[PDB]
Amino acid sequence: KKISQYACQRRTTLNNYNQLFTDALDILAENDELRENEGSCLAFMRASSVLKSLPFPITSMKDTEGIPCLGDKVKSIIEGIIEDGESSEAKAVLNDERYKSFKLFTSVFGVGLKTAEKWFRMGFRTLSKIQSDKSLRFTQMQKAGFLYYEDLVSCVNRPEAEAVSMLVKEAVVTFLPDALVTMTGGFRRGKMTGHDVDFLITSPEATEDEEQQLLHKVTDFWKQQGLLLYCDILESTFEQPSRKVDALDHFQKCFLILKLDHGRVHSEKSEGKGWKAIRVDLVMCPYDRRAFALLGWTGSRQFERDLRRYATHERKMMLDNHALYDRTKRVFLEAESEEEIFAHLGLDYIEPWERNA
Ligand SMILES: Nc1ncnc2c1ncn2[C@H]1CC[C@@H](COP(=O)(O)OP(=O)(O)OP(=O)(O)O)O1
Ligand SMILES: [Co+2]
Ligand SMILES: [Co+2]
Ligand code: NA
Repeated sequence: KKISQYACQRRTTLNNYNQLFTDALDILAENDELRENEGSCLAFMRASSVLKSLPFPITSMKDTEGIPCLGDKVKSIIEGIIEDGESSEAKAVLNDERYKSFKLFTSVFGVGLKTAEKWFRMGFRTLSKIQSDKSLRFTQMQKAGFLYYEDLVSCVNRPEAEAVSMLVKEAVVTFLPDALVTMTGGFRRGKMTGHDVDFLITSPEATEDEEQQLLHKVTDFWKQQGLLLYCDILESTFEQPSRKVDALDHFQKCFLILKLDHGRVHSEKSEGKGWKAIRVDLVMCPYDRRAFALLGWTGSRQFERDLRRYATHERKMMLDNHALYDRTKRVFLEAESEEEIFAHLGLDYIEPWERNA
C-alpha cells in the first residue's frame, strides 16, 4: 500500500522490524540534536520514524523504493547496514568525545545543553569529576538530578508506574473525589518501561480556583510524609494555538521525584534503601480541555510534531496542546475525546499504542 509522510496517518506500533537501522539513525539524530544543528536531525528522526512503521525488516536496498522521508543522504546510511551490519557513521559518533560527554551530562536531571556545553569546554569528561570539583555550584534541579542520579538513571517499569498511580490518586483524591487521573505519556502508549511517569489530572466540578491550588497542596502533602524529593510547580501560563518555538505557554504542570518505598510495589520479585527516587510529571487542565491534554501529553514526541504539522500544512488548522483552530472558518473546533479530534482533522483514528514513533 501507499503509506503517508505524516506520522499522524502512520500506525507505529512498538513492534519494530528495523531496530537495526532505527537505532543507528537515533544516534545520528541524537547527535545533530546535541551538536546544536537543528537541521539534519529532522531528516533522521523522520526517517527512523517511518521505518518503525514497516511491518517487515528491510533487506535489500530495493525495498526502500517508494517509502518517503528517505533522501539520498540517509540511504547511504542504510547502505552501511545491509552490506555490513552496522553504521560506520553511527558507530563513529558513539565513540566521539563530544557526543559521549554531552549525552553523559545531559543525562543528569537538571543538566541542559547550555550547561552541558560550558562543562565540556572546561575540560570535564566524566560526572565523577564534576560533583567532586569544589568550585562550581549546582542548581537545585541539578543537585537533585545528581543526588538521585542512580535510581533515576535506573528506569521504571509498569509495576513501578502503577505504584505511582495509586500514590497520585490517594493524594489528589484527598482534594477532589471528582478528580480524574490518567496515566499518560510513553507508558500509555505501551512502553513497558520509560523515563518518567507522565500523568494528566482533571475534574468536571472544579472552579478556576481549586485548580490552581491542587498541584501544590498535593505536593505539600507528600512533603508532609517524606515522599517528595524535589518540586518545580510551573504555574499554568497558557490559555490562538501557537506554532513556533513555544513552551512559553502551558497548563499548570510540575516536575517531581518521589520516594517510592519498594514495599508499596507489586512486582513478582522477592537491597538497601527500601525506596527509589522516581521522576513524575503532573498536569492539570480545566475539564473542558482534557481532550487535548491527553492527546497532547500522550506523544509520541515525533507523533505530536507530525500531527499538528499535518494540521497546519494540510487542513489549514492549528492544533495546540490545549485547543484546535480552523483558520478558514475562523472557529474553535472542539471535542470530548481524542477520537473526535482526529475525525476533525479528517484522520482515521490512531490508537494510543499506535502513536509510538
Ligand atoms: N514544552 C512542551 N510543550 C508541549 N508539550 C510538551 C512540552 N514538554 C513536554 N511535552 C509533551 C509532549 C511529549 C510529552 C513528553 O514527554 P516525555 O519526554 O517525558 O515523554 P516519553 O513519555 O515519551 O519519554 P519517557 O519514557 O522518558 O517519559 O510531553
Ligand atoms: Co514520560
Ligand atoms: Co515527561
Ligand atoms: Na536533563
